[PDB]
Amino acid sequence: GAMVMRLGDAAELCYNLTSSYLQIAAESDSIIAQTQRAINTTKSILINETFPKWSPLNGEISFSYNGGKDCQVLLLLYLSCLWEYYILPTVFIDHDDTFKTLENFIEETSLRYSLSLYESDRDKCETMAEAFETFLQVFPETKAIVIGIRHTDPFGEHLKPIQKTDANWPDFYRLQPLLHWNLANIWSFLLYSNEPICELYRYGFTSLGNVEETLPNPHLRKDKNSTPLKLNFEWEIENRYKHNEVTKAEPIPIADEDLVKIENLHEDYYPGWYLVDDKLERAGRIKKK
Ligand SMILES: Nc1ncnc2c1ncn2[C@@H]1O[C@H](COP(=O)(O)OP(=O)(O)OP(=O)(O)O)[C@@H](O)[C@H]1O
Repeated sequence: GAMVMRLGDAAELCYNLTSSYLQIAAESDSIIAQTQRAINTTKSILINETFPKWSPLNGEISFSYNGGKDCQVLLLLYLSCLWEYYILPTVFIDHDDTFKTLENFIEETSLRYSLSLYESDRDKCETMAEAFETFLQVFPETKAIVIGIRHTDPFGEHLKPIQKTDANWPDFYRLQPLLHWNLANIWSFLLYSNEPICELYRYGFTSLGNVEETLPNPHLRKDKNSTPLKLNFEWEIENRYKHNEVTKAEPIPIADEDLVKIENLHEDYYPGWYLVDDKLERAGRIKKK
């Protein structure tokens, strides 16, 4: 059971769930309404500003993919806009310290969505720019790369939806259609989509840095003596997009090695979607000097 979809079927599903999200009846001051607005801006950027300039079909555009929450939301919206526009080269820079659950997830979703995955060499000591230069050598026709970074992410401040790479990178246009999204919008859309998400989030992770530094978020630690946290995504979860027989998905449990690490904490956490404050998204970290 590999939950595999042909690319066209994956695109059509994504178009349907995104359209379905947009049809949710919500109050103007709600998280869902804000998310619908964010989706519209993202669609406009892709359909109106991106696709007419760079062809998503011939290899001009590659999709920067690392299996995280930003990546998956952008992938679902990108697939939606491909279907909308018409009716998948992907690049992951691998590291020696990536969570096994994330590695697994990247592989599983590459299968699920019929992606064409390129991975850099996790055993080569190199910068991201250097890894992308090698990637350019392999795919010299690449003009643009889709990146799901948000303004609230580190180094997210001075970015624009369409922006050339820095001087030390290979020469491409960065396509950054998710900049205006906030953490709450990411969770709301993801939970509603009923698509598989990296299961580390379910255990209290709000970011996925690396195996040595990242911990479940201390703000999400369960304690009899803390005010219990409220869930802002009850509707989305309870009314999540119902899939047909072709498109059915199931979560994939976390890697054995990661469950052992979580169990070793002897502490339980609310899932990551109990966090909606962007300022605390990377709070789950080992104390370093
Ligand atoms: N190692 C990588 N390989 C390919 N793309 C990457 C990589 N790291 C970041 N990116 C790109 O930058 C965007 C930001 O992802 P990042 O993982 O930095 O943010 P996030 O999803 O908010 O955090 P997390 O994954 O820790 O929960 C991603 O959507 C992806 O497009």
